Amino acid sequence: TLIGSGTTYLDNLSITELNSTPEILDEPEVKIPTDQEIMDAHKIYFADLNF
Amino acid sequence: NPSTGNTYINGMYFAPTQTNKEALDYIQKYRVEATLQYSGFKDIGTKDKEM
Amino acid sequence: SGYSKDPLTSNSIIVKIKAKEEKTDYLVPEQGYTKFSYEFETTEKDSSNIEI
Repeated sequence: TLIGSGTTYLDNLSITELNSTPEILDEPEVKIPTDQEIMDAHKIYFADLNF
Repeated sequence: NPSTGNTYINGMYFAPTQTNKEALDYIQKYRVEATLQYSGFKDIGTKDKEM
Repeated sequence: SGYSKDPLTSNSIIVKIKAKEEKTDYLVPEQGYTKFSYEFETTEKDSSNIEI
């Protein structure tokens, strides 16, 4: 609906289908870890034991 | 137990020496208070020895 | 880098770069133009302002 008054004018009204194909276009740069993330990455461990 | 290797206790021997034969045949009933996996520390009873 | 000149030979110039490793460096501007070409290094993409 194009309800709106004030004696304007319209011409060449269309309905066109669109295309879309952008996927990601960018990635995390390098992402070097810090000493604390390296240290906290080794908190949970399991020892393989021999009885 | 190879899943979470823990080495629970089955029992304890007492070593025979040349100078403790008499004092070992004298004792029985061995009251024990140990720590359990759940409901940790408590008295678990009094039972005679096994030999 | 850049080009520095002292039309009369006088006191030095102090260059302080602070991006990751703060550097100390002083040059002697000659009567003509010579370039200095001091280095630095960025370190996370989430760090502070680089201040030259």
